[PDB]
Amino acid sequence: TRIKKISIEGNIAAGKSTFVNILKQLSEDWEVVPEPVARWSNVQSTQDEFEELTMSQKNGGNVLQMMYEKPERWSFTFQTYACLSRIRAQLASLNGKLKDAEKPVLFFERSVYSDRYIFASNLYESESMNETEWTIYQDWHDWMNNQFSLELDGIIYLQATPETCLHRIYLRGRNEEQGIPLEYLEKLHYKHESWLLHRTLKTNFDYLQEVPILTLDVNEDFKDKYESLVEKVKEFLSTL
Amino acid sequence: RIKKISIEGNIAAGKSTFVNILKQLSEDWEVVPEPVARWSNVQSNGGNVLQMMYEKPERWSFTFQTYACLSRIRAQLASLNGKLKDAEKPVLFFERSVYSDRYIFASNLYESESMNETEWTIYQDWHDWMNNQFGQSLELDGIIYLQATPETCLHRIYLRGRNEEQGIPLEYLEKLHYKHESWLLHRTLTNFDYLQEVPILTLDVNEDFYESLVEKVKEFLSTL
Ligand SMILES: Nc1ncnc2c1ncn2[C@@H]1O[C@H](COP(=O)(O)OP(=O)(O)O)[C@@H](O)[C@H]1O
Ligand SMILES: Nc1ncnc2c1ncn2[C@@H]1O[C@H](COP(=O)(O)OP(=O)(O)O)[C@@H](O)[C@H]1O
Ligand SMILES: Nc1ccn([C@H]2C[C@H](O)[C@@H](CO)O2)c(=O)n1
Ligand SMILES: Nc1ccn([C@H]2C[C@H](O)[C@@H](CO)O2)c(=O)n1
Repeated sequence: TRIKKISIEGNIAAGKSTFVNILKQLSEDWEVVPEPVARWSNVQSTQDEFEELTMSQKNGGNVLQMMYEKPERWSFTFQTYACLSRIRAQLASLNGKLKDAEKPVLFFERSVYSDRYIFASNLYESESMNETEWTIYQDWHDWMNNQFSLELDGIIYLQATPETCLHRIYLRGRNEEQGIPLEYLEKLHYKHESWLLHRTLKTNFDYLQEVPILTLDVNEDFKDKYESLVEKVKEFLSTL
Repeated sequence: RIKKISIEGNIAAGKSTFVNILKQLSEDWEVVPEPVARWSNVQSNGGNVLQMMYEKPERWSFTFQTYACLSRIRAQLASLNGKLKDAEKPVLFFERSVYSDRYIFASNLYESESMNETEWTIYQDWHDWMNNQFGQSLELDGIIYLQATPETCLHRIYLRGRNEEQGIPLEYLEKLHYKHESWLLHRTLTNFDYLQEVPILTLDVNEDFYESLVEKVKEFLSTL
């Protein structure tokens, strides 16, 4: 497509949703694909066209919480569903949004690359996924990718300390995340740094080595840096 | 333009045997085996996820079922992509389909509580999506149902000698048989509404191996 695809990346509660959903109003050609975290805390599949007329769409289980409560049991299930639901959402907005925009930009809250190379990879490294699960996951992810359009034109990395992220998890108050310890955020932090700052992390996706990356420090209170962040963003986009 | 035909039936009914015979009747006829080897040796020597599922179905059934279907979709798409399409009347025989994966096997595991509600819902959502994207391409023109009794199937499991399967009880095979009968014989069993229209040839394969069965296929296909 003519739509530029830009992923917003960063640790848990770095402020990606906040930033990008405020950022996107600056232009009517700018849209966001949220991460489907609602679909994870309330697991639902489609109703039959007649049954939905008389039966409600009930609340399902919370696979996000199942993963946090027992990662060695539920990591693989969670990570597969996370990626699937993301791909669904990103593909539909690609094929559906920003038609007849002049300079259309679609910002993705996280990417299939961070699902694999940050979150899933970290679970494998922590023995929360075994060899078989990790092989199946990567096999499936490779296949999904070679099938599917989503190639990124750029990455905006929102960098915050593990401590900042831990505080913001508390501020946000998602119930399933309230037992996350500092060490877990630290491990995710180092993965992001390797991928997006030091660029030493190797992926199956050659183009990524070349994709332009904008790194923005988001540790400060929202007002204190937003103007410079916005100006850095428009400057970056002008380069793509 | 490739006609797509799925061969269905219970564990060790004789589907791989039958389709491998069929294949030889024409250069225009190809087969997509169930990727069983890929499940026995997980790779991109790996784990045996078929074995893990049979040994600990409450732990591994969702993982197994997801990979089973993923690997089938992959193999089936691959075969349409190259294997014939320069043939007079090309036919592709699938050893099982995404519909048996979901509505027979995964469904039976949910029923027996080897998957919980969350796993079953994730599985169905994944399958719905994965199909809306492809499926149209993998849509069946006909089904051949190989019907054999659960006892015949249990005997043939023993004859074939797959280690992971040797402990399967008759009762599990009875459950699978009832789902197949419901789907393909009684037609009481899906949210793929085109399937209600797909012709089904039922073949009784309970007897030791068959001439006539193969001819019945050659002619059933001329009606598609
Ligand atoms: N710069 C900031 N200053 C103060 N709070 C922030 C800032 N960025 C995000 N927040 C807050 O931190 C929490 C997590 O932000 P959120 O956008 O939900 O993170 P993410 O989408 O990266 O997980 C929210 O409660 C939000 O109000
Ligand atoms: N009609 C038959 N008579 C005797 N043995 C059969 C017959 N059909 C299959 N077999 C044997 O039974 C076993 C199961 O057959 P196979 O084709 O592997 O089953 P499937 O592909 O349905 O699981 C094999 O060892 C095969 O040689
Ligand atoms: N592949 C992903 C994506 C997200 N998350 C988690 C981190 C947050 O708790 C929540 C939403 O980003 O889901 C995860 O564990 N794995
Ligand atoms: N969706 C599927 C497909 C196949 N099988 C099993 C039954 C046999 O034991 C083996 C190969 O057919 O895999 C399964 O449990 N579920």
